[PDB]
Amino acid sequence: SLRDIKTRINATKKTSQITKAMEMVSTSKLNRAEQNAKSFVPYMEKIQEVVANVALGAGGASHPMLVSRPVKKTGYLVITSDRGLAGAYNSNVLRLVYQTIQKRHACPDEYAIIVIGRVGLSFFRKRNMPVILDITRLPDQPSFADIKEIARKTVGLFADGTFDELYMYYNHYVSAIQQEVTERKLLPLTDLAENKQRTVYEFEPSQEECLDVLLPQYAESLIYGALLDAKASEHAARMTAMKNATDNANELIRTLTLSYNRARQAAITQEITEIVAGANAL
Amino acid sequence: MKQVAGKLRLDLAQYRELQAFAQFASDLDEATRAQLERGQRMTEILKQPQYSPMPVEKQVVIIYAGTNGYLDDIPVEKVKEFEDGFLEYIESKHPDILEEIREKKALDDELEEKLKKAIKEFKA
Amino acid sequence: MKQVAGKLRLDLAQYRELQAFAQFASDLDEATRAQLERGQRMTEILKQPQYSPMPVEKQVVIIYAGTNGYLDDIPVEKVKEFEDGFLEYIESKHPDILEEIREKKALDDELEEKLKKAIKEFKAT
Amino acid sequence: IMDPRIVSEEHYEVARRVREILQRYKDLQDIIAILGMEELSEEDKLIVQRARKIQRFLSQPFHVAEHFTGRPGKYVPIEDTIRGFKEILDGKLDDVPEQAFYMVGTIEEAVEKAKKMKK
Amino acid sequence: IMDPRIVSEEHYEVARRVREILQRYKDLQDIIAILGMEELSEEDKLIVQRARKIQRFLSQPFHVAEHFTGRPGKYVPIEDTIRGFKEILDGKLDDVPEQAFYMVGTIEEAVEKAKKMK
Repeated sequence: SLRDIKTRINATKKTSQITKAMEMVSTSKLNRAEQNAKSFVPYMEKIQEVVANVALGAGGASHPMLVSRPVKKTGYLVITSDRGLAGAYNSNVLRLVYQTIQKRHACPDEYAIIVIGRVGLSFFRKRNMPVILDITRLPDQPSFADIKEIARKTVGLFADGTFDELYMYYNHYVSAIQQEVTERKLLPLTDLAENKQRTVYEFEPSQEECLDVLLPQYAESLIYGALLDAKASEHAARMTAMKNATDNANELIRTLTLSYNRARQAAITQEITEIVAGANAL
Repeated sequence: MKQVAGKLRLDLAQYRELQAFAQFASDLDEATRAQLERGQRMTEILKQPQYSPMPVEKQVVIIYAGTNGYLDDIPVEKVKEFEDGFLEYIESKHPDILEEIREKKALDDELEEKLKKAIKEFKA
Repeated sequence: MKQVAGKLRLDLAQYRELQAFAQFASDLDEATRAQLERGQRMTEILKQPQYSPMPVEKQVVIIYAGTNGYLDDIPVEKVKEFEDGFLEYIESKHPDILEEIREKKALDDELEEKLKKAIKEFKAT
Repeated sequence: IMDPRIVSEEHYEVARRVREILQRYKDLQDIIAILGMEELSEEDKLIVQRARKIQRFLSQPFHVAEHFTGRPGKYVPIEDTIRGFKEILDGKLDDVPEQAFYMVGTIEEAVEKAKKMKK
Repeated sequence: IMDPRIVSEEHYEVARRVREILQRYKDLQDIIAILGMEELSEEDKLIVQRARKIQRFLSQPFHVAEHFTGRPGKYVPIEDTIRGFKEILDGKLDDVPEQAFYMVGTIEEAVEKAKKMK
């Protein structure tokens, strides 16, 4: 029926308008997020250089964050968006974190889970999996002070000896169209480097009291770096997904419109034929 | 009937405006959800089996409950069950509400209807 | 008109394409911002009130003013006031430019118009 | 007849500013529904509130319809229609609730109504 | 004859639930075309899988069609039709492939057709 095609056209046009609106606001968010992530690179490099050269340059091997420890209880940090419509961005990280724990121990008393984003929690709640720490409705332009609490608490749970190892599951902005899930461990410290140079520091404070402040600052900065990359990949994923959705909506509108035109044009020539036959019949 | 018809009309009009983009709901603002939830429930009250005319005082008593939010807290699937149970409760005990609406035809006596309703929602 | 119309068509083509994507205030780079402002200013030069035809010689000098970037520092809201003021300045004390365009139908030496226009810009915006 | 040569410059300018702010609000109601209203800029946030007051300020109670709703009915002269929309558009009257502009006649009646609603 | 006064409560309820799930699936084939299936909610995701199983469980090999279907032919009693659709609607058969419901007369057959494929 022509009415079914016409009502389907109005609905698809509304979806096209909806997808284009979300694509442009996400494009605007990406332009800033890409620059923001790049702007913190010199801070992320400077903090990694001072914590590494202070810890590796005869900074001791028995310190709780640097020393080797047997593993029984493991912590997991998952990063997800507070809203959807970003394609496989959330499903990829949620599936890989679930399958990686399932491949060793699925029991909720062995591991510890931490989630950032409403979609991530909603998934674990429906999956019947508990969480220790949670954070939602974060701004699209995150500042260190917005996550300073969960960052200080997550590193604190390891410093207090409640976790033997801590892992992070999040997407990375490899390119403007392709992004992939990444797995890395926050603590203990394993990414060693050579004693090539040494920076200036005070002689009075003990090495342990220094590491107990500067190394957590590095971990907290790394959490912010992962979040900046997550925001860039989220905004890029929502933009590229809504671009494909807008393109799909347009081919559907084109094809439906040709069927609406053919159905209407086919009906009009028949009415003209009835006028001819009717007038000739008198 | 007019008084309660009015609130129903605004609630449905707003729901029709929102449903065009109701496709996504986990992303919609919690405020938009209030509009969606109310609209879904008012739709349910309108559902009726064939050969089942409801008397005007009862239609008033149920639309009043949905429009003032008293059916809003009930789950969407449970609303149809709650409707019959509430109407049997109002007729079986304290039938004075149904008697007054038939005579005056103008309400203005809602304090008792509210308090008498809270006694039903307390456990059923 | 051919000596300046070619520039107008190329500038508006660039603006008409990027104008949609650059809907936000300043997210695009300088290389596209320059196109956007030029397109907006040329669009202001294209506006004209009812029952007020503009003669070909005056059309050539206003279109020549926009397509060579002399309006690139004038605020968008002042382009219309600049057009009325500049045309009255050229007609009231520089009729030689208008009479040359009317008889030759081509631009030979533009040097006089560049110098006479700079004098208007420095004395009365 | 909506030309400066047939109606006042103030009439033409206000009617233009009204159609423009209404259209701008229409271009944003998708974003206001899918994303939080807390994501809209300061300028757009004020543009939305003014469009919201203007949309209902166009409403008027009729004498022939007083029996239906019980509202007395109003006649507004051209000078007060132009003055009313101009005062809303110019942002003078902002700290007044949207409910005060629905069914009121002139803008002084909206200002007293704000107080009648204790606000 | 499709009235609560002429057919059993169980028959009326099963037919109601079948017509509704198929209409909900018909209302979603546009959204599934514009957005990825991973963007649909869990409820809509299950509704699609159940509607997919139901549309082919409605298929049956006829005795008069053995030349076209390549299968023996089957006759199904009303009791096994109602029991069959109720068992799919109630989600007892969520862990069974859609392909097992095609060209089988009864529900017990669908389950052995799943066994014939590891």
